[PDB]
Amino acid sequence: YPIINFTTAGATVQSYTNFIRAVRGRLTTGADVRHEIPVLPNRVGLPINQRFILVELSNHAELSVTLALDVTNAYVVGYRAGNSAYFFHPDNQEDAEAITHLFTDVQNRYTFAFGGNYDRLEQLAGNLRENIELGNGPLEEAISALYYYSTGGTQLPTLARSFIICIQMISEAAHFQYIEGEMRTRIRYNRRSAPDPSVITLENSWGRLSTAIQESNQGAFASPIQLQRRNGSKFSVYDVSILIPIIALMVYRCAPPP
Amino acid sequence: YPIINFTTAGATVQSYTNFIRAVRGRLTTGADVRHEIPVLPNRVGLPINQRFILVELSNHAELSVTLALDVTNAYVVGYRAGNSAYFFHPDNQEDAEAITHLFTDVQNRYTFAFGGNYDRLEQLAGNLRENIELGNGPLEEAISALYYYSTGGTQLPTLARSFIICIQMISEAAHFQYIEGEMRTRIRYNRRSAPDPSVITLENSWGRLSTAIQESNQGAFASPIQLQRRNGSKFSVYDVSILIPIIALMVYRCAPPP
Ligand SMILES: Nc1ncnc2c1ncn2[C@@H]1O[C@H](COP(=O)(O)O)[C@@H](O)[C@H]1O
Ligand SMILES: Nc1ncnc2c1ncn2[C@@H]1O[C@H](COP(=O)(O)O)[C@@H](O)[C@H]1O
Repeated sequence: YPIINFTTAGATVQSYTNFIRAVRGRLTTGADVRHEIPVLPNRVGLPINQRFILVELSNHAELSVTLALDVTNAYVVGYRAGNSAYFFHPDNQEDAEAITHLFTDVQNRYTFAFGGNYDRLEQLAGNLRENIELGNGPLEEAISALYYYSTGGTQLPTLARSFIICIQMISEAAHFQYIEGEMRTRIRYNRRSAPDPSVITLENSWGRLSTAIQESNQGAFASPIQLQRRNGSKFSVYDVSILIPIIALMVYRCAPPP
Repeated sequence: YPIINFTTAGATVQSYTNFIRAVRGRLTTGADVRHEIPVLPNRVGLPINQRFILVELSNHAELSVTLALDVTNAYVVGYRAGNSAYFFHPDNQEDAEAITHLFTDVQNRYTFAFGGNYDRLEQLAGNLRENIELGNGPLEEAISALYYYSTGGTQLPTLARSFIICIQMISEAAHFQYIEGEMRTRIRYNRRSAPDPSVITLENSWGRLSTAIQESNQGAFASPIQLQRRNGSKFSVYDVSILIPIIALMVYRCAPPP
């Protein structure tokens, strides 16, 4: 499958930016763009051979892990750390069968009982996104936790917390130029801070925003979506135009109108 | 005032296109653009010295006339043909006073009792836009009619009909890239044909389209505007996005939101 490499060791805003441009470039075919926003491939009819891309992450401690991203939604589906592969609970037969094509060469393959969505992951992590730190240092740490899961070195709460950081720093930054900007600021000043309300509200409404845009009357939404600003003030979106510098990829919801 | 020259003698699609790009360039300051469409200057606070531009038209018969265009709406306000100037009925004191600054050097100045809007002009012309021919040949003819008005050569129905052709080939083509395209086709094939429904419906709703766009919720219209296709099928516009390749200039209706 395509593999993209990124190391947290000595990451700068440009090597991180290059990494996220490369992931978006693998996720998209260029075939489907609606109101200037690329739509991800539709899962019905996609061949297994084009279903996943892999992301190989390395850290300052010279440890690596490879995450498998699903190309229809850019979400992390499972991962490899040396001799073992772990996959989240497939929530349908089609996906149960698809993940058998990943990391076939690994000896021990495990499937967790829990899925990879945020709520399960926050329950298991014993903590919410609002309290978990994101930045180059948290991702550095996450690479190690994930890698030492193999050998009893990581307990399930640190595993879940490391999954939340990976998914927001890779999958969500690819879904949104806005969240990628948020991560670049953290790297520029080498800060680590929990996500503010605008980040979490964007992440929660990615699927609904994709549908509202694709079902729109020429860009006009039938019902408005309320998002939040950094300080928590709510605001309504009525049109795709203001989301164009904010969302970078949409999940396929319907075919483009005539 | 700025003056732009155009001759119907040997007009091609590029000399006509150059002429309409020059008129739009004089009408607009570049200061106010909303959803990629330029807004014309607001009449409250505009100095008289920047209120009009002049368009000097010549034809194959080596006759000229100069029309005065109002810069707040690109409409024809009056005209000069040699020793005489004629102005439409000013419909307010502010405009009565403004037109005194035009063609001051002419000996005979007249103000018609009728205004220049389409209905009055169709009544006087004894004919509707749907039946009047537009093209390089009708504009050629209009230049002569307008010029011979001075000397009893043109009767008021031909005067009104010549005003309808000038206003659609200059003011409306500047208001709309669409109507300018319509006129370029006529010149390319040297055809003359009356305007179809999409043209007349655009002309009739220029003012309402300007307000709907400037009062929009981020591009989304509160109420849709029904326009017509060439064959007369009605269709609704819900968003400014589809009007962007169609309208080139908007009349000022309100100040741009924060
Ligand atoms: N495999 C996954 N990895 C990370 N986040 C996910 C995954 N699947 C879903 N999500 C996100 O978690 C939340 C709930 O997911 P879901 O239960 O499929 O709607 C939504 O914000 C999803 O975008
Ligand atoms: N001076 C003018 N010359 C040509 N058309 C005009 C002029 N003033 C208004 N119109 C158009 O004629 C119609 C009626 O004008 P009004 O009576 O001002 O709304 C509308 O389509 C206007 O855009």
